[PDB]
Amino acid sequence: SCSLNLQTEKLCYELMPKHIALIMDGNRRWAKDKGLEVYEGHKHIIPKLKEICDISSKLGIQIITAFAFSTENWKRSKEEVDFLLQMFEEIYDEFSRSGVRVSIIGCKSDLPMTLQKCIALTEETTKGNKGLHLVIALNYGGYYDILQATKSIVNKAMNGLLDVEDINKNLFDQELESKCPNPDLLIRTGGEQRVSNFLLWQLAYTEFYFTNTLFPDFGEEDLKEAIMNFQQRHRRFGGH
Amino acid sequence: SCSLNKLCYLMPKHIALIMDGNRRWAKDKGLEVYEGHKHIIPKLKEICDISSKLGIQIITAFAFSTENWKRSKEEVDFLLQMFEEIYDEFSRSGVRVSIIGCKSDLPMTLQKCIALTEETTKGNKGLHLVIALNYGGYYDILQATKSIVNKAMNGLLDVEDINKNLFDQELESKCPNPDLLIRTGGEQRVSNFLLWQLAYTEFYFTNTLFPDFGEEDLKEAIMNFQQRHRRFG
Ligand SMILES: C=C(C)CCOP(=O)(O)OP(=O)(O)O
Ligand SMILES: C=C(C)CCOP(=O)(O)OP(=O)(O)O
Ligand SMILES: CC(C)=CCSP(=O)(O)OP(=O)(O)O
Ligand SMILES: CC(C)=CCSP(=O)(O)OP(=O)(O)O
Ligand SMILES: [Mg+2]
Ligand SMILES: [Mg+2]
Repeated sequence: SCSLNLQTEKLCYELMPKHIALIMDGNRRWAKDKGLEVYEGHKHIIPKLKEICDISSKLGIQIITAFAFSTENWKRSKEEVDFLLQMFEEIYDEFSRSGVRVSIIGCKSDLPMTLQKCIALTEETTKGNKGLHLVIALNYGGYYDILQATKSIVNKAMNGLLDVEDINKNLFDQELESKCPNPDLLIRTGGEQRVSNFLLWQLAYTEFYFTNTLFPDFGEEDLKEAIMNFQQRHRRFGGH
Repeated sequence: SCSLNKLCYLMPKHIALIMDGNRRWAKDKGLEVYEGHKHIIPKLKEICDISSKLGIQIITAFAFSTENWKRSKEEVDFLLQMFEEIYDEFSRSGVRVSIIGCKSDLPMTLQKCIALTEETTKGNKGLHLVIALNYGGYYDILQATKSIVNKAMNGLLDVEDINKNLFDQELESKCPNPDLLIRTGGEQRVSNFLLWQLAYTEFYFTNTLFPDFGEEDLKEAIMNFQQRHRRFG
């Protein structure tokens, strides 16, 4: 039995985006066009990311969720997967002495135990920082987030900790790994115009911004153009 | 315990459609806002006839979201009343028509027009038109979860059986998912439409207001889609 008409206003959104989501596309192409190995360009993810957080933090942006590794690029090249997972360990060097709090969402339990330790250390070292919250989606996906939230709700219902009539938008928010407040703005570099199983639940009323700029070329100027674009946009949330 | 590493998804088989821009179309032409909404169903029928000729098999169209209840009483009543016209426009066409959404919130009269429209068209072999009325992506994922929870409490599945396939079969919009999404009206957002189903869908946004969306705008969108597929495939 369903009822949705007189139900409440329950939306985790909104001149400055509080939360920006980011899909970092274009790295392999950027190596080719300049000439370097495709190893490179992937080298620029972490420095660019630190740079983006610096600019963003200065502007008043409070959260950034960055899409590093989906559940689908486990089937990219055998050599390229082993490279990227080991390179992300250098998160520790770049962020551990910053004002940046750092969390990782995804199925951590399937990664190299080395990487599991680096993530736990990076999370604990930065947990007290008062600055901008940087969430890194690693071995994450939209289907994944919704399914694990569902198993967790099913398990509670089987142990009498809730019933079917408790299952609503707030309950589901509390079980998902990416929580309120949801992204006001999604930025995808690299020219593709889709979400590719990143967030799904969370994007319900996000403003989308797509650019052809490859990610290593995405500098302060490009980021300000994205934020000005967003500020020109009229958000109605289904109303008038 | 999680473990990670689709019998869904050049001519798109399933198109998803967000029919936005009706009030601004009216107001620009000096017309009352309700003149805009009177073009929704006729335009949608016209788009079904064009799509059927192109080989498209499914269209899922956003007619009323769970958030549109926030407009004025006058605007809501006109729309729920106007959607009874679905019976007139489609009962004697070649389109097969289904409605997704929480029907029990609607006026009992509209519930009857809907049930009659589904009944009279159920045998049509042509294009399948799915109309999302009082629908939302939040709603659809929540109702799929409650259904999964009740199966568990009746001993029909374990938590370790919960996966992408089981979840798809509980949702109101099922596989195959939309290949292409077309949103008229100029805005770049999905507005709580088919959240789970759009994971790999191509997003096509256009400034053309819905009452102006014609055959050539539709052919341009499909041509964009075919270009994207050569690029990222
Ligand atoms: C599987 C393919 C085609 C390459 C993956 O590239 P991304 O990680 O950028 O994701 P999509 O291009 O598929 O959206
Ligand atoms: C029935 C439809 C097409 C809902 C989306 O249109 P809206 O006008 O409600 O979307 P927003 O601009 O408010 O996000
Ligand atoms: C998804 C990740 C890790 C990076 C996105 S950039 P890429 O490596 O997929 O490079 P291209 O899109 O092929 O140019
Ligand atoms: C189809 C419905 C009910 C809404 C989408 S069109 P609209 O009423 O939102 O018109 P505007 O976006 O206000 O121009
Ligand atoms: Mg890519
Ligand atoms: Mg609108």
